[PDB]
Amino acid sequence: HHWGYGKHNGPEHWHKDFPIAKGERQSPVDIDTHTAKYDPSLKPLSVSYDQATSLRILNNGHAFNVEFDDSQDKAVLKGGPLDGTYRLIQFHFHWGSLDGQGSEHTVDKKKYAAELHLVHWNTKYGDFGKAVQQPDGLAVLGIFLKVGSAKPGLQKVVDVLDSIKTKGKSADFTNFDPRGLLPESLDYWTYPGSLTTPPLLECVTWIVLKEPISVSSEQVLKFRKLNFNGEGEPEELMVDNWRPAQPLKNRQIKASFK
Ligand SMILES: CCCCNC(=O)c1ccc(S(N)(=O)=O)cc1
Ligand SMILES: [Zn+2]
Repeated sequence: HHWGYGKHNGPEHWHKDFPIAKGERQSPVDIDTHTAKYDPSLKPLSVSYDQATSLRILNNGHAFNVEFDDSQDKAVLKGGPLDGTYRLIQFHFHWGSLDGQGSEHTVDKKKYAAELHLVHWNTKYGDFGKAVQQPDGLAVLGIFLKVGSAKPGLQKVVDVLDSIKTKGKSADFTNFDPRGLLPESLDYWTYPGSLTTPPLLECVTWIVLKEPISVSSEQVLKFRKLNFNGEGEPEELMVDNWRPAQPLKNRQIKASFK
């Protein structure tokens, strides 16, 4: 009863209620590494999460979000292609029904099993709801997950998923340190794009890390046991909650590394 990922309300249908779906700066995209241009003027990213204050985890019927206190300049992203300071508000993942699909961005048409999105908003706009109406309002740090060794820093998220199995369940989720979800390198590609879910607003500077993190098959299985439906309703497993690659059109993807 609204948009989703099924055959009847999935990404190919979104344009009917969100005509920006066919706009000029939609996300995600395929990152063609033979075409992305190294840009030695790009600055190093500064990811400052030491004071991050997580609050809550919520199943919103499309994914689960871990939300942070963003009332002050605690956990912020600066530098790289960005001007000024972007505050962390929430992170979530997109993932597949099988290990060979699930990421939203692709790298040379390669799909990863999942992708983490750490969502931040530009403090010059005062609040998140103002920021999404601006073309430089958000910065989303995207990180690929490949199936491999377990990620210790993810285990606290995987352990709480039982408690938010269905749409509209939430649980207290404090003292969670998002630093534990970062790879070793912060090398990245960057391009101007959009939210990858309705309302698909064209307000995001994408920063996509080159190095994936590794998660175990038991960890990603736990994501796949979540439900899109609410309690009581017919069970629909929360899998394949990814939007496919959208045309790059007149954009250039920049690499921070050569
Ligand atoms: C008004 C916005 C309400 C829907 N909300 C979002 O806040 C949103 C944030 C990040 C993404 S994503 N997947 O591109 O990181 C998509 C959507
Ligand atoms: Zn996302």
